[PDB]
Amino acid sequence: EPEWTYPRLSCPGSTFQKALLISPHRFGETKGNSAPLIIREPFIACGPNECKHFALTHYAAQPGGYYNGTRGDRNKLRHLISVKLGKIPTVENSIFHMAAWSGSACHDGKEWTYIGVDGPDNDALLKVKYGEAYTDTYHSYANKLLRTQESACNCIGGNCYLMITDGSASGVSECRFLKIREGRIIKEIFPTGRVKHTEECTCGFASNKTIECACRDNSYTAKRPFVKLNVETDTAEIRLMCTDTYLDTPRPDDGSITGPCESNGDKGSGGIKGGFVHQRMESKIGRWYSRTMSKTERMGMGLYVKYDGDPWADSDALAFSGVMVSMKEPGWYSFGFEIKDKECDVPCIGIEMVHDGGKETWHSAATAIYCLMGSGQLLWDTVTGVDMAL
Amino acid sequence: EPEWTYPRLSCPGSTFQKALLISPHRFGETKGNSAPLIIREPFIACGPNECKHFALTHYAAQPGGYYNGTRGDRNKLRHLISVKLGKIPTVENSIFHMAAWSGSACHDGKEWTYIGVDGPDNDALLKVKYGEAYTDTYHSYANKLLRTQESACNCIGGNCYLMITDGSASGVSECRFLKIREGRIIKEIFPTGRVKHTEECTCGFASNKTIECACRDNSYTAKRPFVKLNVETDTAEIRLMCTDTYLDTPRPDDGSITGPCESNGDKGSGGIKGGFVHQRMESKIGRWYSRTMSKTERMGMGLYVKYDGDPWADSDALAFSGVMVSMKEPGWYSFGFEIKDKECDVPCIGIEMVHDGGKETWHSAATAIYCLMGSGQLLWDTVTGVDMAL
Amino acid sequence: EPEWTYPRLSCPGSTFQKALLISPHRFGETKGNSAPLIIREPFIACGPNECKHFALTHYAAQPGGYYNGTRGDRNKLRHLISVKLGKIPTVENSIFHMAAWSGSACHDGKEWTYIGVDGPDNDALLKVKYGEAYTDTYHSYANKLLRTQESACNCIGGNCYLMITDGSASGVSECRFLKIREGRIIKEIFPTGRVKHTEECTCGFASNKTIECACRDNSYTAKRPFVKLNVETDTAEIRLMCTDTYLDTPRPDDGSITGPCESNGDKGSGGIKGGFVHQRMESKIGRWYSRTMSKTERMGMGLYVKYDGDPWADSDALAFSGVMVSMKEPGWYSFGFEIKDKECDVPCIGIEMVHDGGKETWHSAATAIYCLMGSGQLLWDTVTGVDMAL
Amino acid sequence: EPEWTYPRLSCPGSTFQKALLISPHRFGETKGNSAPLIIREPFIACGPNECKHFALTHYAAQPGGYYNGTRGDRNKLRHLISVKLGKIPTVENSIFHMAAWSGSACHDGKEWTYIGVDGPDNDALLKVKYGEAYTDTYHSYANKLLRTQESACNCIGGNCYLMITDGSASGVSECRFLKIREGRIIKEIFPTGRVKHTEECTCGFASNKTIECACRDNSYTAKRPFVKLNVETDTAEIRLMCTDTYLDTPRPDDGSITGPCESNGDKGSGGIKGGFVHQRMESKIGRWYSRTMSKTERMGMGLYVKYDGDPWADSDALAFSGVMVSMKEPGWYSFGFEIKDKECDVPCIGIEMVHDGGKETWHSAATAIYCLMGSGQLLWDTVTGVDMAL
Ligand SMILES: *[C@@H]1O[C@H](CO)[C@@H](O[C@@H]2O[C@H](CO)[C@@H](O)[C@H](O)[C@H]2NC(C)=O)[C@H](O)[C@H]1NC(C)=O
Ligand SMILES: *[C@@H]1O[C@H](CO)[C@@H](O[C@@H]2O[C@H](CO)[C@@H](O)[C@H](O)[C@H]2NC(C)=O)[C@H](O)[C@H]1NC(C)=O
Ligand SMILES: *[C@@H]1O[C@H](CO)[C@@H](O[C@@H]2O[C@H](CO)[C@@H](O)[C@H](O)[C@H]2NC(C)=O)[C@H](O)[C@H]1NC(C)=O
Ligand SMILES: *[C@@H]1O[C@H](CO)[C@@H](O[C@@H]2O[C@H](CO)[C@@H](O)[C@H](O)[C@H]2NC(C)=O)[C@H](O)[C@H]1NC(C)=O
Ligand SMILES: *[C@@H]1O[C@H](CO)[C@@H](O)[C@H](O)[C@H]1NC(C)=O
Ligand SMILES: *[C@@H]1O[C@H](CO)[C@@H](O)[C@H](O)[C@H]1NC(C)=O
Ligand SMILES: *[C@H]1O[C@H](CO)[C@@H](O)[C@H](O)[C@H]1NC(C)=O
Ligand SMILES: *[C@H]1O[C@H](CO)[C@@H](O)[C@H](O)[C@H]1NC(C)=O
Ligand SMILES: [Ca+2]
Ligand SMILES: [Ca+2]
Ligand SMILES: [Ca+2]
Ligand SMILES: [Ca+2]
Repeated sequence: EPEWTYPRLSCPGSTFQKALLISPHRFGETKGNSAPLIIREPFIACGPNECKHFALTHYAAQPGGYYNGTRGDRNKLRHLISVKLGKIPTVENSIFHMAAWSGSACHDGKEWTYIGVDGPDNDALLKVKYGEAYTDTYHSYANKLLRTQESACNCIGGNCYLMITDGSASGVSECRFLKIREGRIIKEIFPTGRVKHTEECTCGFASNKTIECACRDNSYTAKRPFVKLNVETDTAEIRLMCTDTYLDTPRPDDGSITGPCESNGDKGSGGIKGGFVHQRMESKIGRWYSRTMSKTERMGMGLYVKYDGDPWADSDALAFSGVMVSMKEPGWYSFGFEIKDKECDVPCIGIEMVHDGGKETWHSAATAIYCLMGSGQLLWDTVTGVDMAL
Repeated sequence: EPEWTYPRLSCPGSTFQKALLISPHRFGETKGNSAPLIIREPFIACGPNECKHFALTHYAAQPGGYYNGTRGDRNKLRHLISVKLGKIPTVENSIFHMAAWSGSACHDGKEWTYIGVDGPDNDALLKVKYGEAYTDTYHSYANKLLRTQESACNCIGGNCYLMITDGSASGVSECRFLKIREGRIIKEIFPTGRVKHTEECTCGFASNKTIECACRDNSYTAKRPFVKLNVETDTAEIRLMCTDTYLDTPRPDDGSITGPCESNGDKGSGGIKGGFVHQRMESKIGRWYSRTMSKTERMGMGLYVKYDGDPWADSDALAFSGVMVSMKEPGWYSFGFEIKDKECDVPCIGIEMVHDGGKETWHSAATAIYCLMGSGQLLWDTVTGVDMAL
Repeated sequence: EPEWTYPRLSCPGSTFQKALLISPHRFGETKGNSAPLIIREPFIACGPNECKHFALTHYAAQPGGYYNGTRGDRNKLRHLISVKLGKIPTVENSIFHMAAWSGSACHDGKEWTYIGVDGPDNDALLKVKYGEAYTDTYHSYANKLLRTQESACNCIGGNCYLMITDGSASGVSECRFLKIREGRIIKEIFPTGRVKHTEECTCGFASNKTIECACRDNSYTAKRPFVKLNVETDTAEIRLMCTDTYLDTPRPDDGSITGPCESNGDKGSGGIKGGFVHQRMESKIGRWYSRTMSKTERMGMGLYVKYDGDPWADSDALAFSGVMVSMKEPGWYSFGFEIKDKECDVPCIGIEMVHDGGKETWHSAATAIYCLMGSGQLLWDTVTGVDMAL
Repeated sequence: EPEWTYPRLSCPGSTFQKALLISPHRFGETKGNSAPLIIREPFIACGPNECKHFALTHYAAQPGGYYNGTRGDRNKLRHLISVKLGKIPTVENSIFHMAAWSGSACHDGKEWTYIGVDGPDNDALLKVKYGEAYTDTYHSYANKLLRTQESACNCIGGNCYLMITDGSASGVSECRFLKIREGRIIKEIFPTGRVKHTEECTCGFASNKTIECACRDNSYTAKRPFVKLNVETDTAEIRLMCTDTYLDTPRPDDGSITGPCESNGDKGSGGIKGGFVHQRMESKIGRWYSRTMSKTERMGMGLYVKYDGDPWADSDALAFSGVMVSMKEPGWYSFGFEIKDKECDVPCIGIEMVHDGGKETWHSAATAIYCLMGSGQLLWDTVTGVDMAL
């Protein structure tokens, strides 16, 4: 007491449903009296007792006078913040963890590990925090743009596993994994296989033995690089997802990429972080994923699922499981996370819904949550409700 | 450590008194600096250590720019929120539990169960949350409009009981009860008797054996359907309240519905959720109710009591027990709840006091609280103090 | 664990010093973004682990549109609120305990007892709350204006003692004391002696055997009625303070009231709640008191002290101990309270500094605190810093 | 349960890195809805479970109407406030500890000791608070201007050590040390050596036996007086730092003060509080310092380190260890502090970054934090991001 946490069997269920919308800019009107933080790249991570809603803030509020620059990704002001999930992340509700323009976090059963990358592009620095204490750092190994998941890391028996990558956004970016224990990096993991470009991995436990991630290739393909990480041997291998249902944005028509599973295909350049989460059952594994409704634009978000098989080798289309966000609403980064029920884990997907009015106004996001619950089919979609002119 | 909660004997007392007003829009002036949430359908539920003040928000604040739509009931933005009772439910104080346009919640002695219905009208979805975890769902069975109590559910020995209903607002709505244990629906209960139309049940423990509810018939009668639910056999029966003191709004004159207790009578169309709470004594049960002072309008709120007898068979008027809200002030939904003292339970009735300026402006509500305390007669009424023009 | 608290010997020291200013209207400008609550009658009460700053709010903020009425004492909106001492009592920081236009509170070692009087003037009602639960009430016994201390009640071995009074503001008001245990009134105490008019008692422990109070006579004298309450026999006696240093406002010149100690003297009509607190030493008792610098107006506040003797019988002038508030700053109600150090009690006096611009604007107060600390003499005075035009 | 705290070996690491910015005035726009407090002289102190971010407020917010006076140092409104480190210090987040225009604070492993000086210049008063209780005071001994550290005090085994000083800002200010146990001054320590002028000491543990301080001489020299305080014998000695790298501002060129280590040299008038913190290793001690990048202005802040030797006798330059704040940004007071990891201590330096637009506008500050973490070289600087016109 407290004990290390481990992945458990998932809670019973067979469909996702609309759970919760965090839409702080519903309160950002000039007529209003609130101060929602301007953010992007939200994610959620849960421990034994609570869930935290994290994001990267531009250290500015709406309404405010610092909108200029909020459409960019990196600067000296960007910070990793969080609130307890369900609270509106305002100036006062939020806590500022560390300076960061790329982030992650995960609870190991005893304490929170927070991860923030900042610094100049060519020599950025990953900083590790354990509770209140800054405990370790890790250096840029390709001197291009060291960065991390923008979603939860994953802990088992006190060992927290984290994806990082470094390299050109439009070229080679070979990722690695760090094994972090009580805030200190105790092992590096160098993946083999199809390693050309892997970033913004969304990772979870397929079992006590294996972590899988669905990631983004920003240069070469609209198929998602798919990591299989063995946590017993601390080794990782990556291959493209073979599914005809290409999960990236942009992407070509489903199934249109000819040749073997590793064929890159058309419209590979560009990308989006994608949602992915495991439903671990006694004798099968459900893999849930999300992608935009639009093939080319960050609009809408659909849910998909496949049980079992080998994602590296199966071209089978994923089963379309419902519209979480209609194509009329923005659908940007998405991520997986799991909530800890008393005796089982509940898989969820979160969706960043960015308010984009161009660089001439503020630029921020709402966060929508869908979770496995009950049976049947997914019933309702999510709108942000935000009018950017107000 | 902790243990399951059970209803106890009520604390001594023989009259209700004005306890507390939560009037958030006292701070919603355009000249002000506050952000009260636009809400309706408030209710309260307490556990061993705290009381939570719940409501359904339209995800908008006053002052703000999203007033349009706030007089409606169902949309994709409504959420179940809560604060600790005594705190002003603002943007920042509140926590958002889940997407919902109909709600309930209750503590079982160990944890909170949160209940929220959303989805499309003809295929709505009840969602169950236990602590942070989404644990179960229940589907529309009439495919008309699945909905729930808008007040506390009732747990005993870990089993929480909840009214749901489904059907046309102007036709048949046959309710059901769900037995829910640690977030999971473990039994469905199909009531017998007068089941024609039952919705918005206000329920509480008459004893360790019986839950009773005072509900709303929105189409056929101004008498309230009265549920008796046997918690040992998990069976329920419903009959109209026979009291001449009809508790719904609108309603005809007291005693004017002639014939046997089950006669429906006139002005049965329409209705209102009604307050109801038990005073449990050693060999005597007090039943306390509230109804608007106006027969046709949602204005005022009066308190009533009757001891013992059979509400199904007794035509005698309930005893008038004080003006909680004068006819000059709004009196909308009302509900019962119990606060846990060290060794006994304190029964209370809460009153939604809606600020209604029609659809061209904001639409929200204050909450007044009356509790059993001391002896004598109820001494003072409650006003919201809100000028909607400000 | 936890244990009942008892008064202990005071911490070492021989002078008071400026400790803390709570001045919420420093943040109430129309140019600002805060919401301090409009309040009056502040007081402080401490338990084993924290101090709470209480006050009676008009349920309105500055800036705001409900200034009209905030110069009055009683209405249906007035509420007892509190924050942890050191926090600014704004809309969001404060917690609303109960409806009340007269108040008190005290911790008994295990739990908080909150006291609120509301209702119509001729039949007001004292309500008792223990933790979150409403537990008891007490009725108007003179049907004129039931009211209470506007400062902390006093608990010993679980027994909490409270002054109340009832009667005309300009006539007879015979006070009583209630003995309250775990939120329920278990004994009434009817004082003997000079009982004509006693209100707004400021009470504390002279020892484990005796509570003393310095109170206000609003009709007959500028001497303060002085209560001696024996907590072992639950009996109380009241006599006027004999000191030439008349502690009320208005008052005549010091020492100018001729005749025996009970002589009423000139300028008896009108009054002000006064500060009073005990310094309990091994073999002597220090009584600390406060009164306005002005003889006739609520301006300034000076500190006074006398060790030992019989306040009923000693005409000796109190030793003037320093200016806490200069005569250029407002000085309204004042009160005593004690902070619990690890092994000893620290005596303090708090001062209500009202911002009074007349009934045509807002009307509220800052709170200044002085405490026994170290030796020597009192060094610095307190200003509110507030410009009422902003 | 809990036990007294002691300094431990420092966590491993060999460079500082940018950790966290607290820039409250990023939200202080007139177009905004926030209320950052106007503050100066921030510092940080951590205990076993949390770090507190302290400052001295002028009891005014931005935006607000009390800017006039905020560029001054001493008045009757200044207060020591704090938030949990990571929270934005606003009107509502902050807590007000006591009236003070000079401050300090530290945790002893069981409880917080708060230190605040106020009163008139020629008769100021140091006040000690332990938890909620005011426990002790210490009087002006030179009757010129009693003042204290503006940074954390240092506790070991329950004994907390604190620098105080008193004297003319432009003449002799002979400091003293107070030994404080559970809020009470149990010993005075009179330093020997070069005691001419010592103020604003930044102190920390070199070991279980020795506290060291880097201080400010405001009249005679740009070398920092360096205190060595033996905590076992309770004796202290002071000598100028001999390093060519003069740490004060203003200062002449490095190494340009000729003669023996004790030579005062030129441009000694004026000064600035300087950062200083220990890296304790098994057989090696790291001393980390900060000084402005400008020789004459409060602009920029650079980090420096030197291992071992005797700071009193060593003229060798400290090693430059990175630009924490470039010369383009304000660099005012700086201070050291330590965060408690599970088993080791993390040394940090904080930097006050003042927003100075002169006396015709508001005057306040951000706080930048750098901590020991990882290896390599310090990688990124800090900006406030504040446009004072907004
Ligand atoms: C992963 O391993 C953990 C630890 O072995 C498994 O958790 C245990 O499950 C058993 C049976 O359910 C319990 O009796 C233990 O108390 C659990 N250990 C704990 C809580 O620390 C977990 O089930 C495994 N995950 C799987 C099999 O998916
Ligand atoms: C309902 O049943 C519960 C459980 O049997 C009763 O609670 C017990 O009350 C007795 C004293 O009356 C206590 O000594 C027990 O410790 C209680 N048990 C629990 C589990 O709380 C409860 O009193 C019953 N309620 C009514 C109204 O009779
Ligand atoms: C009032 O009575 C209480 C209870 O008898 C006294 O508190 C005790 O003091 C002794 C000696 O200081 C301790 O050993 C006990 O533990 C205390 N009892 C507690 C803490 O419950 C208290 O000193 C008395 N007040 C006086 C004498 O002024
Ligand atoms: C200063 O002294 C304390 C107390 O002796 C040291 O703390 C102990 O450290 C050992 C291991 O190094 C632990 O096993 C003990 O439990 C610790 N005791 C306490 C009371 O904390 C501390 O290490 C010393 N600091 C330095 C820098 O040597
Ligand atoms: C508010 O929204 C509704 C959509 O149902 C629309 O019909 C109505 O015109 C809107 N009101 C205004 C003022 O635009
Ligand atoms: C601010 O206050 C000072 C008092 O020291 C006064 O001299 C000055 O004129 C004031 N400024 C304004 C703009 O009134
Ligand atoms: C910010 O926007 C302004 C307005 O066009 C532009 O002039 C300026 O160059 C921009 N600066 C940055 C850093 O984006
Ligand atoms: C409030 O003030 C207005 C303005 O003079 C006055 O007309 C009205 O009678 C007042 N009402 C109350 C209740 O004080
Ligand atoms: Ca791509
Ligand atoms: Ca009806
Ligand atoms: Ca008088
Ligand atoms: Ca100098």
